[PDB]
Amino acid sequence: NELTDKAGVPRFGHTYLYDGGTGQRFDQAATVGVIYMLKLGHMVDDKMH
Amino acid sequence: MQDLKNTKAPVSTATLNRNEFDSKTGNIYEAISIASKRAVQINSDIKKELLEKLEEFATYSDSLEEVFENKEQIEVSKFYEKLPKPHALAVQEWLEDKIYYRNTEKDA
Amino acid sequence: FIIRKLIERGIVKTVKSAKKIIDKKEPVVWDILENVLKGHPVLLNRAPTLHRLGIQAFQPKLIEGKAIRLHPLACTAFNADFDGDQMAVHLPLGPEAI
Amino acid sequence: MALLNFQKPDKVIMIDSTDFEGKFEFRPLEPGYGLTVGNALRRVLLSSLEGFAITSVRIDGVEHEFSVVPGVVEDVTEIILNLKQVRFKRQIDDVESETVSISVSGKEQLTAGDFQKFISGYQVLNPDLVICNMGPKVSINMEIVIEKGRGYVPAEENKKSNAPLGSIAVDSVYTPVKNVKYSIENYRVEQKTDYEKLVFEIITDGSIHPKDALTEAAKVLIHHFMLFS
Amino acid sequence: MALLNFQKPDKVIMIDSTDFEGKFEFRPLEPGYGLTVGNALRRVLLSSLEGFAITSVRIDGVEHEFSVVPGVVEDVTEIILNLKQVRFKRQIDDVESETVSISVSGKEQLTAGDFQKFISGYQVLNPDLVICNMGPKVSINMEIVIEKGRGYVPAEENKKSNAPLGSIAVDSVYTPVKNVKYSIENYRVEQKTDYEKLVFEIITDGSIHPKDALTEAAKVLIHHFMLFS
Amino acid sequence: EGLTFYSSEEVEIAFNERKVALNAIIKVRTKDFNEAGELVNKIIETTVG
Ligand SMILES: [Mg+2]
Repeated sequence: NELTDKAGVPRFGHTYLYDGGTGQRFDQAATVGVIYMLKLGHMVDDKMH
Repeated sequence: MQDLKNTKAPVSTATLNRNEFDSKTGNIYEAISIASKRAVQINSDIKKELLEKLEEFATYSDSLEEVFENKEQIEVSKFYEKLPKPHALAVQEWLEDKIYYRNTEKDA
Repeated sequence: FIIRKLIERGIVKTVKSAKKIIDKKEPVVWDILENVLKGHPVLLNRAPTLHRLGIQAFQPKLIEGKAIRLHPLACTAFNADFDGDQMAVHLPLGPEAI
Repeated sequence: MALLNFQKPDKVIMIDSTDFEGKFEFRPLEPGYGLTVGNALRRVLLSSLEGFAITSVRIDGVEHEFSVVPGVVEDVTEIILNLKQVRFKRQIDDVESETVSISVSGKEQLTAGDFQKFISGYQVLNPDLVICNMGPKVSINMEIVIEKGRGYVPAEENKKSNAPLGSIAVDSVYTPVKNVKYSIENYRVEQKTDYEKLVFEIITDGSIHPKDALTEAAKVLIHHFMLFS
Repeated sequence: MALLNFQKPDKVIMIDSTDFEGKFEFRPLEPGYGLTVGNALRRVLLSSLEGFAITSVRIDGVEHEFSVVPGVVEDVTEIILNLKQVRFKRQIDDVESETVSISVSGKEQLTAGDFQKFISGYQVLNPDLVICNMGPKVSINMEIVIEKGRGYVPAEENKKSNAPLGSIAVDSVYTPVKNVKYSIENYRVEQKTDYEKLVFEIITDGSIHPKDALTEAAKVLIHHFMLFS
Repeated sequence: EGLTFYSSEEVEIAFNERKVALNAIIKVRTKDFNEAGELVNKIIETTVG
């Protein structure tokens, strides 16, 4: 919480987002931030037959 | 011959009412079998008509090329392709009471 | 089926040339396949097939990519989620099967 | 000349068109443009259009919208509800407000077409709309007020402090458009299936044709975006 | 002819603008129109604006992108990923494609500005971008091709069948707009405080000025909305 | 909240005009079964959604 306050981030990442297609603000705030994602070896190029 | 140009059969797969399909026979499996036999007959007739039409528009080319371009033949083939599938036509006939069926074992 | 439509259209006189055209993924192949898909459902199966709903018939549509698109309402019947699951595609051939 | 690589539609296709509903097609569209065009046109069609509607009605013998008129099947709440459905198209230009006091007797059914004889500047678009069912011996007297406005305005904003006693404020549906809906379907162009097709549904009250409303929406958007030149 | 009372803006006002950032205003606007205009412009800006980027690269002595140039710290893959980041602004009109032969030697660092002495029709907007770190005795001879496009074209589509041996196709990110942010504030015109004011903040890569980007997005929107006439 | 509507048409008009909330308690007139099992019009308290 202290770090987000220092960074100018809403607490718990709860911020109001906007739809990219219509531009209307969503009715409720959404949890936004940075997550670390991995790419696994179960890739579609090896599984389609 | 069926008027393939003005047929009411759906072009793609559609959610049909099972109760209407099996109302006449009381058994969906018997109706499906009758519809498939009529579909085989319809497919044979359609293939014969398409073959006759293509033979009418067939052009004799002596070129050894692997690819040929006959615009009229392509147009006729496209018109036949856009028609509903034979089984869809058979289902439409079955719904409209245009199929005659008889069980030989039951009438023997 | 695409081969049949190629010979009917007169583009190719032999099955070999039709196969060559199909392998090259020409736009005419997609134009024919769009019509061929209509009225010819495929069967989707996920192992294990615990009940008969484990095999269902769907009307295919051409899409981009290499993944099969499933309707969300069939997931409960198939017990299929989108965390890496795979499904087998079976193609009926005869009019009785269709 | 640089727009060669951008695929754009050639026309807007009209599938089915009545005086109240219309169906439009827009194809082929670059990915994401269907949503943009549909949302812009929907917002403009909803927010912008003007119209005329009943604002206030007074009946003999009624003091509030929770009483009963002697001799009619419908109560005053249902009477106001049916009055909300009356559609007006202006006949004489510049006529922005008209107060019509009617008197109809000898009928078992009062329709919106009965108002037409006593209204001068407006034409009722739904004369077959039933307002109240009454016995043959019942005579009703109304005074209805027709005004120009935009969109949907409930009674609280239509209330005027100088209205005559016994008048009841009426929610007015001024907008000629009843509903705008659009859906976007994937459209195939040659090898690519990511192209988009936009279909449009507009339901009007008969004052304006749906194609005319679509044309007005497009004109308004063009006028707004032209200022960025 | 019913468009009398719709208050339309007179112009678009530029508060502050550089070659990379621009702030714009749009007022007065009817309620709800600010969102329509802003969202349409944002989508068109982030989607359809043209730009310039590199399509092919050929490093001498390198036959595939999974090799290494002697004396260079970065592999050919990192060189390709850095080359993808170079930005170009057109200097000579009607120049759609250019082939650039680059020969750099005697330097400890190959920057994008070193390409400028060989490029004639385009200008490098980020000359400080480092392509690779080399030794002082390393001579780099590379050939790059700059073309015009929209959005993103993968390296698979950029592969030319008549390209010379050793040519490596690269992903091209043609988009010139980095960020579009818009805000809607209320505006008071005389007695009405419900009118809307639109604020636009556009960040570009320098290839297209923010005002020109707005003008081109508006041009696309007009071209799409004329079809509903 | 509390508004009365002649049918779902006016409810849709109000919702599209943003003159009524999605979760607002409203009154509308539409078809519903009576105690005899027949389809009649009556004013029923409901929600726009
Ligand atoms: Mg799973």
